[PDB]
Amino acid sequence: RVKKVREMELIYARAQLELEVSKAQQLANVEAKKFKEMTEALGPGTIRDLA
Amino acid sequence: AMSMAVESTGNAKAEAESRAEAARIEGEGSVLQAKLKAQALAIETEAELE
Repeated sequence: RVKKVREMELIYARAQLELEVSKAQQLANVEAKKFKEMTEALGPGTIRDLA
Repeated sequence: AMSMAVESTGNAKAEAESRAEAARIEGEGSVLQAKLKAQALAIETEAELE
């Protein structure tokens, strides 16, 4: 009884992990690409002077 | 003394063996209910698993 529940919750957790990592993945690619465009918009010396 | 010994041992063995027989019947009943409840749980949780 318990082993089937544990096994079923196990595969669900594995796929729920894929949900979590994909959420972290894509939300960071956009976070990094936006930072890519943000710092490219200003300029290498310009951002240094601003900071 | 012999009469008291046999009477007391009979009176004690009666109240002890009735308890033992009742406990044996309860043990057999309990293991059979354990099988039936095991089937019930193993099918309830299996369907609820789906």
